[PDB]
Amino acid sequence: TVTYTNRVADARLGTFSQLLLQWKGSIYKLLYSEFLIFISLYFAISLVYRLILSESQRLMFEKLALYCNSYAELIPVSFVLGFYVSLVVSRWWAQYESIPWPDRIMNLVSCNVDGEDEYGRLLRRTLMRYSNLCSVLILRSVSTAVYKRFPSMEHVVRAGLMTPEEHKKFESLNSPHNKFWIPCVWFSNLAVKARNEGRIRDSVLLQGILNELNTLRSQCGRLYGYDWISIPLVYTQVVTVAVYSFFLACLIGRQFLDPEKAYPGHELDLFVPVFTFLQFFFYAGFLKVAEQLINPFGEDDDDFETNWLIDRNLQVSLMAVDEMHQDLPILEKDLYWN
Amino acid sequence: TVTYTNRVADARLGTFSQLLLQWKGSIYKLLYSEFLIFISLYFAISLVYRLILSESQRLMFEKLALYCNSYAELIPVSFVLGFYVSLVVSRWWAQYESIPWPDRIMNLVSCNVDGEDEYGRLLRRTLMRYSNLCSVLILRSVSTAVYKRFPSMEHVVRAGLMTPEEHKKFESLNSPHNKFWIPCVWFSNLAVKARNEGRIRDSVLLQGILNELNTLRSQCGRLYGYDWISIPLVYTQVVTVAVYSFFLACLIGRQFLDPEKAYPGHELDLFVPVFTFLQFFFYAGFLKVAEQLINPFGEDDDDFETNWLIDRNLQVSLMAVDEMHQDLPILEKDLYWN
Amino acid sequence: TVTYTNRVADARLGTFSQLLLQWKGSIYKLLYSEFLIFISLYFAISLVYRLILSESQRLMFEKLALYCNSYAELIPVSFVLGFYVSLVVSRWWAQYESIPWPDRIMNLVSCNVDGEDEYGRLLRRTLMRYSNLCSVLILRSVSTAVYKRFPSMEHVVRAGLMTPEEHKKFESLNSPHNKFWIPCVWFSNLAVKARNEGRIRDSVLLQGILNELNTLRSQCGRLYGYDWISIPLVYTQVVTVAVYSFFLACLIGRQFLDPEKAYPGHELDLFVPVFTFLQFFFYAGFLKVAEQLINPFGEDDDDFETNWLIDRNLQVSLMAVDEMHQDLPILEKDLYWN
Amino acid sequence: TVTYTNRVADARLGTFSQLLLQWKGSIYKLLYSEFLIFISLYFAISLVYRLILSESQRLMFEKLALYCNSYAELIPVSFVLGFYVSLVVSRWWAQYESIPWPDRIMNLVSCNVDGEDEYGRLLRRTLMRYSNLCSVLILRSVSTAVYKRFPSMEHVVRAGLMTPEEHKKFESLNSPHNKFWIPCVWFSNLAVKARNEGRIRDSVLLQGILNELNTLRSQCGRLYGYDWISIPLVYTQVVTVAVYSFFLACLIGRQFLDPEKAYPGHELDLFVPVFTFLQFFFYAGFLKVAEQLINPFGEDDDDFETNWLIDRNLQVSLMAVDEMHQDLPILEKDLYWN
Amino acid sequence: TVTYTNRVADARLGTFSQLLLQWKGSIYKLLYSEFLIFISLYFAISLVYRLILSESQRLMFEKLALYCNSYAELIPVSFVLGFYVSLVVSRWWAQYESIPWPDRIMNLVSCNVDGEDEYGRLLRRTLMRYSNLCSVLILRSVSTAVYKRFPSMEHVVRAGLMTPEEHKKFESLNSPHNKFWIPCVWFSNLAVKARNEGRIRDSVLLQGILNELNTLRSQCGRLYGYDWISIPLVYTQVVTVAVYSFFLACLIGRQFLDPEKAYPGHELDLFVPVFTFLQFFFYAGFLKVAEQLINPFGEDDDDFETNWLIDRNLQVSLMAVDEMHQDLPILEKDLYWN
Ligand SMILES: [Ca+2]
Ligand SMILES: [Ca+2]
Ligand SMILES: [Ca+2]
Ligand SMILES: [Ca+2]
Ligand SMILES: [Ca+2]
Repeated sequence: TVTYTNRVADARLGTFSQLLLQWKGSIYKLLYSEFLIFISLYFAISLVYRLILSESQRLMFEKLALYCNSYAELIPVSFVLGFYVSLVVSRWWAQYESIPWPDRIMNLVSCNVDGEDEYGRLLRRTLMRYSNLCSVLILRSVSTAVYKRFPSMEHVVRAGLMTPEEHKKFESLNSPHNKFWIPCVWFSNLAVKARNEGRIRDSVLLQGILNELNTLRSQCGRLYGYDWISIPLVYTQVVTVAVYSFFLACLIGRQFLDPEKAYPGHELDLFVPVFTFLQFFFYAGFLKVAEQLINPFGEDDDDFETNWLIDRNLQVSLMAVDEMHQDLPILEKDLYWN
Repeated sequence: TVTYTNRVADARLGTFSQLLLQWKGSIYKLLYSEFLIFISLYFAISLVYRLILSESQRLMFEKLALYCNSYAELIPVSFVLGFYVSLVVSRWWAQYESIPWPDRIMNLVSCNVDGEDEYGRLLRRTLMRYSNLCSVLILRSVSTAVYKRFPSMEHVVRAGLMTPEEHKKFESLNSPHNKFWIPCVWFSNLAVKARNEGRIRDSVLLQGILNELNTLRSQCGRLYGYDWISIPLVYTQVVTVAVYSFFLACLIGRQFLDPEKAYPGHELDLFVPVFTFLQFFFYAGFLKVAEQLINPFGEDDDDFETNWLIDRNLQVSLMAVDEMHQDLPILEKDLYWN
Repeated sequence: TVTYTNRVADARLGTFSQLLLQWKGSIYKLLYSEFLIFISLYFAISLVYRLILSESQRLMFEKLALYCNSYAELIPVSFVLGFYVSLVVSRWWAQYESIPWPDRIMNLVSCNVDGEDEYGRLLRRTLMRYSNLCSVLILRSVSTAVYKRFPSMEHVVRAGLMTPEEHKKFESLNSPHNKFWIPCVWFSNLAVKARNEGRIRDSVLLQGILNELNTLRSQCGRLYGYDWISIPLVYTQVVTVAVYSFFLACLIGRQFLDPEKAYPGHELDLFVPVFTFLQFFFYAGFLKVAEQLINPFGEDDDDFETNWLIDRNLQVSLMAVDEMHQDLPILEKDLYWN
Repeated sequence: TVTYTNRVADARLGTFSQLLLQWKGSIYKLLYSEFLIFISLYFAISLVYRLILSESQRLMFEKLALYCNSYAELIPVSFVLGFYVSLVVSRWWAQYESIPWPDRIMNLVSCNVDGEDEYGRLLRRTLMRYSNLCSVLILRSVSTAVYKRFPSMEHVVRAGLMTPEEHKKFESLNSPHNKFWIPCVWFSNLAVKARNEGRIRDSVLLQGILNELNTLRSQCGRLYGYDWISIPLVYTQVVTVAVYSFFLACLIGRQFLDPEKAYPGHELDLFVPVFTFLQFFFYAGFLKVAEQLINPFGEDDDDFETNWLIDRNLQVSLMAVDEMHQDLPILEKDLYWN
Repeated sequence: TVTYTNRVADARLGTFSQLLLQWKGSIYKLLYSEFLIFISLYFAISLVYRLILSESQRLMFEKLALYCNSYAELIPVSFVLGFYVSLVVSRWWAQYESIPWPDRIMNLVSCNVDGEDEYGRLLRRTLMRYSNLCSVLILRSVSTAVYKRFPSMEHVVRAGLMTPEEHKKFESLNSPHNKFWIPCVWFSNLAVKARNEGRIRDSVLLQGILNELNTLRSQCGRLYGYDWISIPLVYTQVVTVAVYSFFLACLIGRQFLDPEKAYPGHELDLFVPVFTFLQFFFYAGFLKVAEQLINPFGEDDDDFETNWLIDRNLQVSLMAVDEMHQDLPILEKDLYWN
């Protein structure tokens, strides 16, 4: 993502005017190919009308340019595109909230799984590695940025997310479906094995760990839902005809006609339609935003930084359950005491 | 469903343009019958006006075509259809989230119901088979795709979802209503029977299993609500008059009139109304999407794959509580240790 | 309600066209009285203009018909009605979800309240009868269909929902307010009395029963909120002026004027305004839907079937805690065993 | 509030027509002062134009009346007011749901805090009086109807909500902020003192009481949020200019001009603009609803009855924990037994 | 924020009219710089047209002023700005609800962590200081008003939020990411250390404290999400072109043209466009509100008072766990006893 929240904290004059000079994650990078096609297709039809057509054939073009100008308003562009951008944005923030974070499990494994010896130290690191693995295996199913980092399961073993003894157990489990649910079952069987050896004290503390596992399992199930149940293809096909047929009609209808013929409306020749090129900037602008946010786990400039977030969650989890288990600072009287 | 999320991860040029060449789950398959009726009804009236009507009778058609062109805008098509598509889409994603998943019960039965012998192995499989049966019995009430797979309760016994001793107990329970709540009561009575025999250790662990049963019972109750409390029939009848009466008026009003009579607006004859056939493509396009998504448990190309999801949930549940009970991989020091 | 979900599972041709031939719960039953008043008021003014007014007085009517046609568009009908139908529909589904269901309490009372003797059998039936009574007493406050079934509290005793010893205790409790909260306090005092006699085993199992009581108490509190805090009367009065003053102006403005006077727009006489009668069908159509759904607990054809649902909840509750307490089917090896 | 839900249960003919004859809580009471100013300002300008201006000065008024009629449509009244009424209504129902109800705490204190002697009777009444006091102290901060009933804290002691020994402890606690959180801390310290004396049996039953305290603490925190974080003043100032500048332009632009001058549009003189006075009825109608619902805790006719609800919650709470502690009706076989 | 909720409790006449005379947090302070640029750019073009252009060059300006007046309506200002203000407002209230409050942890630490001696007094103050520190460290990442108060971590030690022994432990923990999660791990390790020393009685009471820690950890994670995942920059760049290009066209198109040339529409010269300056007041008015609310943690007049709220939460937390631990008022019979 491109974060600019620190720049728009106040509102003085050029609050948004300094943001339209930025290239990365901008409207100017998204529309740059579709704009130059629309400019070149416009100026081709303009130069053919002004140089190539004969006098008996220019008048045939003038009748089509007035027909296509009057009846292109029958294409309900704002109705069709306005409904579609509401679907993409409603699903956009709902998929950020479905990204699992280890920090609620991390608080409970760091304190309730006892032991400063090398076995309880191994037992807390394996729990938080199973919680991170249950999240990597769903992100490499829903994100093309995570999948290009981990193309095969051998790449997951090389990153330290999975030991080689766990890869043999992960392949011997024969299932034709997606196996992202495997480490979330290894977690709950290891947390019960930890209790039966005396590492977790009570069953109220065990069930509190198992409740945060199922919360993270529900987070992974939502990411599986938004990847599998797409926006309906019948909606995507309607909105790409509504935008493209509207500006296909604007290549004919928005031509500057001959002022000597004195048509109503076409009384001035300027050679560049500024208000048509602006109207392409907004109608095809919102279509290109919807193309970007329909899958926010790709490799756009403003998609979600999921390769970053895997690196954060692995380092923070194994820091809080290993280096921060009973390492507390000394209890001290603060500034306000009596 | 037709999933295309992997194809629209980035936004380069033809992000949505490559999706309008696909036939399965498309707008071209839905509108194919209504479009050819509207084309043929249009060209019939056009050829009757141009070949059959006399000169004193064409002028009567010209007056009706101008009346029906001016006052067909009194039909509030975008207001009526825009409200209706908001209802169908708001209920659409809310019914996907009501589909029950076994995976939260599956995590707790796989670890808390003890025993590696043949009785505790039988006890965990029967719990997860009652959770899957409490979901099949509501899906064959709300889905016509599941009902055509399981037309009678004898088909459920042949699929292994119900033993023949449970079908006798399911028929002896005399109730005139829907019996989808029966296996969710058998679950809670078997989980308490499991605790009283020592298989479940504490009552905190029993109540954690019973809380995930009632969460899955609330999921089945939402699917019962959306099937029984439909979108009101008075809304469905208004929107199918608003779309059909609008394009019934466009069979007369959008005719190409005689250019020799020099009417305002009808100065060009093209024999094919491109902007009327496009306007049918969007207004009757959104009506056909709403016809598809009003019951997303049918047999459309973009309805929910519920026969697939029953086969997934049965195989994954009986895998995690039978083959994955205490089968953990060996605890190993990972890549980051010291 | 009128359920048609089984008929619109697929979308072939006449998916919604077969639904506009149905009378029960239709737009044709709601608008039948307001339409015939609007037709008869229109044709009265039309026949008075064509037969009764003199030539010097018809020209006074022609000036008012052109004034009322041009400036009736100042009435913001779609803005006022479009906001109001959003309020009625947003509250409509939120009141279905507030209807309490016994099935989460029913799962926990059927398993955790022990005893096969006649006292534990009496103790489970009294708990589930207090949960159903705490729901009947709020439905007969919010529904006129339940109130006409149970006009007095003596009718509740005759239906078996309340024993005569409980009616004496229900009247001796002196409170000037609504007493729907009485059986939800009798539930929690009987569940603690059940634990202190050894019928409920632990306090974790007691608190799980008491948590589902307070969830059902929160359901009854939402039904009390939507009945008491109505849609504001100032909104209901504005929308019934916006629809009725608009079509009061259409009785004058949509008259067919004299074609011999050659007014702009009134060049054709057809004696029946098809696009005005259609415009009454949608603007007064959505007003009549909002009149139906503003209280979905009445006796309309598409209001909620609450007398049915009380009969379901009483039979299902006393079936699962009496006939299904420890009556489990025999544990059997299923089809997939080895 | 003005409740009319019992009157609109069905939809026959005059479902909403009988509601426009009611004065209390109506649009006719809200707009009565702004309407008579707008009528009198209109008829003053009309009588000055028809009686006072000279013939060379009436023509200057005719040019301004045509300028102000054409360009008053540049004021986006429906866009500005339609966004603002969505904010007021979205916050309106969310503040009713934030009003705390004692009935979930009331169910648990009435059963789990043991003792029929005068000390356990005193202990249950003090808990439910602290829960009601933690709600009165936030309602007299957010409601002007509760504050005029309890202007000082001495008025709270006179109503029985606070004993005089608790007022000394409430003043000795020195805090410069709002002290609505004080009785919610006294509750949790008294519930633990009740457990340490043996009145509450287990810690699972103690934590269930403390969880419903924090739910009621979260309800009071939401009422503190909506009172402190208002709708932004920049929104309130824009919408009161958009409505008032629009009808300031309608005092000039909607005048009936001279028919002898034959302006386009002003061909009929009627002396009363019915469609301008109706347009004031809806645009300034929705502004006056938003003025009423922006603080629903005031003293309007359709604000929330919070003085009523305090009197209900105090009587119902002290009834269920004192007169209904172990007072159960006799267990009896119901109508359906064998 | 600017609170005016106490002033709009009722709705009499000048309910909103008395609020448009206020300067702080007003539309007049936000638009004051952009308005004077738009006025001065308008009157410069007006005085150049009336004094500097020649007669053959004024007619060239008249043709551009009619072109830019007719086709500036192609810029979809209400569609582009209306979608953007819905995003800013939807995120606005969702970030107020993400601000963490200590009061649910404060209720449970004040009662369940035993001890009146100087060690249990030190133990409760350190828990509530870790909960407040876990909130300050995320607010100084998301707010520029908190960051200017605490620029470095040495400023946090000087305010009493962190003892100097905790700053050494906070720096020795080597992490390249944001460290707001550190005190929320110190909390859970100190609450378990408190239980193992006998200060917290049971594990049900420990897990209740740890559940409110993870609720406050989820609040801090939402504030991290809204700061990091901004509104997409491609949306911010489109709306600042849609507003600025529209009123760049209104500097030419809304000029008062020559009345002697008798153009359609430009028949009156008034030298001040009142309805253009009003149209700038609303379209650029809503843009400046969106500039203010896109980061509500800055230093605007109507941003969130977060430096105030830190001072409240620190004083209230250390008051309820130190001065209010077992300091209860005397149990007294209230006004309603027999
Ligand atoms: Ca993307
Ligand atoms: Ca379907
Ligand atoms: Ca009704
Ligand atoms: Ca008010
Ligand atoms: Ca700001």
